[PDB]
Amino acid sequence: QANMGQFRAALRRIMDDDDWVRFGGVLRTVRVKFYDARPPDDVLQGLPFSYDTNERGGLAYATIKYATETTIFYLIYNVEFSNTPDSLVLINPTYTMTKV
Amino acid sequence: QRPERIKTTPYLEGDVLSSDSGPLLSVFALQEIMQKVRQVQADYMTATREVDFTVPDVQKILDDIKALAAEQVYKIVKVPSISFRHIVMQSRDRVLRVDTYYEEMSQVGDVITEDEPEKFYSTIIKKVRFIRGKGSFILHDIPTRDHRGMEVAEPEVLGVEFKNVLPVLTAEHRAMIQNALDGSIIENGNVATRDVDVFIGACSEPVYRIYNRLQGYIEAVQLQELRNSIGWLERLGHRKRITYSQEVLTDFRRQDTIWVLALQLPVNPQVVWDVPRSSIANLIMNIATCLPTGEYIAPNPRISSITLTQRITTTGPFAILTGSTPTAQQLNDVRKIYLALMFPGQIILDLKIDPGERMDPAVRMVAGVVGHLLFTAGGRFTNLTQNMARQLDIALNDYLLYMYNTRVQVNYGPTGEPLDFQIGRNQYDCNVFRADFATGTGYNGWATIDVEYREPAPYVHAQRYIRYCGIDSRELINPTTYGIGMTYHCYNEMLRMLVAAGKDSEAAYFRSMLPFHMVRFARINQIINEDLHSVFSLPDDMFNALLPDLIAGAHQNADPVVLDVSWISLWFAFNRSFEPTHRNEMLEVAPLIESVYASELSVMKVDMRHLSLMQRRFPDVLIQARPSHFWKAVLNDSPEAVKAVMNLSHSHNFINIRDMMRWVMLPSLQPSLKLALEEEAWAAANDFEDLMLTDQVYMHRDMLPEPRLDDIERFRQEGFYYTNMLEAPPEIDRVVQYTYEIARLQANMGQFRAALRRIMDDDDWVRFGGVLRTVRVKFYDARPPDDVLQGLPFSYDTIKYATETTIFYLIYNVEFSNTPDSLVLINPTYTMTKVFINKRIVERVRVGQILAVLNRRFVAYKGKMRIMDITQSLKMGTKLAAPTV
Repeated sequence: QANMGQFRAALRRIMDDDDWVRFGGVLRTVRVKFYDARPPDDVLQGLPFSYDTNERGGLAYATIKYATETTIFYLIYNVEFSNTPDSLVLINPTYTMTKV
Repeated sequence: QRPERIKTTPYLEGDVLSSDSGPLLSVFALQEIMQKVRQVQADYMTATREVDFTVPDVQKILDDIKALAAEQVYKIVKVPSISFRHIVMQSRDRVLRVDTYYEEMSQVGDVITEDEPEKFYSTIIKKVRFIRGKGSFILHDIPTRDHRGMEVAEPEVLGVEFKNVLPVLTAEHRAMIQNALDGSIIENGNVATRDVDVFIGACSEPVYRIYNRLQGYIEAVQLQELRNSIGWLERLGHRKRITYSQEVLTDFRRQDTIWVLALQLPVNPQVVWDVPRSSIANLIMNIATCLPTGEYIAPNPRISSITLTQRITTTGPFAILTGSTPTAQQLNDVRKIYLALMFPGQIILDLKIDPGERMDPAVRMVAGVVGHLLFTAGGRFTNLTQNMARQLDIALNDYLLYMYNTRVQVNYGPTGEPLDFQIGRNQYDCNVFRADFATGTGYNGWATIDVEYREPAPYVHAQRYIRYCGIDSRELINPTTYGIGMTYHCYNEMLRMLVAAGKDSEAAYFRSMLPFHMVRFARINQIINEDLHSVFSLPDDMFNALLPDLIAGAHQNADPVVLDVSWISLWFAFNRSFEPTHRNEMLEVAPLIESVYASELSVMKVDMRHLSLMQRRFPDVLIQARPSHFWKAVLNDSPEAVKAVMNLSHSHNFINIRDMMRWVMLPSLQPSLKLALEEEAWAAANDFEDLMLTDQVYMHRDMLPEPRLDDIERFRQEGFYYTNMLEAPPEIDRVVQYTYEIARLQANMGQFRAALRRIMDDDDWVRFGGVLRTVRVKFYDARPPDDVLQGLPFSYDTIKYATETTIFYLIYNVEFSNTPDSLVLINPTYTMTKVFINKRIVERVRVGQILAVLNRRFVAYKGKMRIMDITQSLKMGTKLAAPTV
């Protein structure tokens, strides 16, 4: 798909159809984390792969890797008496892209 | 990281004795070859021609071959060269149109003479190369202009020069020329997304052929050919087990890039192996380009002796030999032995004899045993000559019959040959250890399959697999038997015979050392099968024919190289193992070198093949010719690195004309862009009127015209001129044909001039056909010297039949102060020589036909385009995103 230049489009189409993707079949080291506030974007939006392209001597090259680690996190919701009934609702959702 | 080198037990751990590599060994082998011939010709009286047997620098030669692949045979220009120019006379409406191509063509090369065929061949070669060079160009970013809503081309790109004509023309003619110039349009110029510029211009036919061929080659050779070459490179890399990076090559192409690929990487091996007397050079190149670097490893000391207590230790049978150290000469002999082992059939060994050497007698007797286990002596190939096999058999005979312990029973046979006896109480028969090259008994090939065939190889001419001692390289990863089960037939029989002869300590030593020996031969098998695979490998049929030709004593086109070693070098080589550590530095760039060499060889062969027909096409020019003449003429105009590669073993001093002619008629060739352009140039050059050479030279008596100047202006408007160019050949009923032989016979008998005079008084013609002649063109605005008007087609040395002839055009200029009969003389001025060319080199045209030469279609790339050369990208270690099948 990178040879035909359709890897990103195929992944976007699969994500928009509400499907699931599994990259390979290698064992992955698992980490466990605990949070009480919104996690950093590395944990939430981090993709399990890397895709780079380079142009050298009139020819185009591509490199693809799969991540060897994954993490499991637990998010604790803390509220105060000053919060409003709509204090947590956003106009657009916040996306997370990993399930174990 | 290689699993073959992982060691789990200390058995295969040894000290590092020395190290060696490929670039060292190639020079070493060349020096050892040349020193032998030097010494042999020094010792005995020899009658031969002088040859200096020097050794060249292989590394610089390889570097020059690499640099040869970066040179281009095309160039990029903005405008084409001018093909037509004009000469303005006193007339206001008539000019002379001159095709320049013939004008620069007549000045290229030397003057043709019968007495020097080599210079004739050189002149033809220079003319053909000039034709090829003149036409290999690409147009890019031409200048244009807007005109009444469309695009037109500038007058400077049209390829014709006419600016000197404009001032003399009238207003109507100037307007007509301007309109005709403005009519030169750019094809579909109002399209914004255009990619090329198309227009009509002027060019000569031989140049236009090359231009079209280059344009077509650029159009056709693209992505798919690159994919095929990279796929073959991947197959070779899988054969050689290289490591790949993670990035891969994608088929994406930018829409402003034009690729140029001038070499196709799969090489025909027949081109390389058809070069006469080139086996040694191919062997040297294989060593220099493919052999890895590594170390020499000694066996573990614990194998020979064991200690039970502090003061109690077992003694070894070869303590004096295992304690010795080699000298420089003995190390060189060990290197020779390993070189012979790594190239089966191509290098064989013999015995060196030095009367000044003093050594213990036991060394030869031990080497007798060692040589049987170390070498293969028949069946399919051999590592050694029949004489050395005989000497080893005699040494083994002497070793077995020397009983320093209690004696054993010996029963001799009737025949007096060595090893003709039974030994021991079980009466072991020692006749099986005498050499027999037909069956291979007594050596490593005894009852063993040495050569195997498997799935097809990346190089189509070398399919064999070598399996010394019957062990596979896979046995180091996935064994077949236990640790005590590793054995083969010859070693087992040798152990049995050693036991039967009463030599138990030696048998125990060899039984301990057997796994080390088999692992060494597994490493050698891997090196041969993986690292050394190249186009410089010997073809299968020659390899198969090596041994029967040696047995029968027949002539060999691939005669093996013979090297001489000493006795103790065999023992030193038995106690070592070569373990590669790094791969050759030139492994990834070798196929490009091979392709460049093959393409240059093909170009040379094509040139020589085209020159070889000249004598049959013109016998009277090349009476004193030889094939060696065009051979030397072609090699005088070839790259130096290719000649250096061909002349590694000084074969250029010893090939005869039969070898030259048999090479010329071989059909194998290697395609390339340079070959295509050269063949197109030769196709253009098949017509010899395009080389400004002809044999349509006539004599006839004519006088220079003397016109009447009754009206100065009316005469000026004519554009009067005179020339010796003929419009048509003269009638056959008035031409007397002469040949070189008849003319020279009549000249020796002293009656040629009378015959010519008699013919001339009859107003007839004489043709001096049969020999090609050099032709020059000159222009004159005044009365020329008597050298050219009275230039005869021959000269007196005996005569010379050929002599360069001048085609002259004489333009008549008159002034207003000229009397109406001023040019009339009392006696005529004669001219004799006329030429027919059948080309329109010079033509008188009206000013309305100035732009009638615009009849060639040119395709030019726009300034946004980029032209890149991708030939350097052909390297072994790259991977495709979508592999080719």
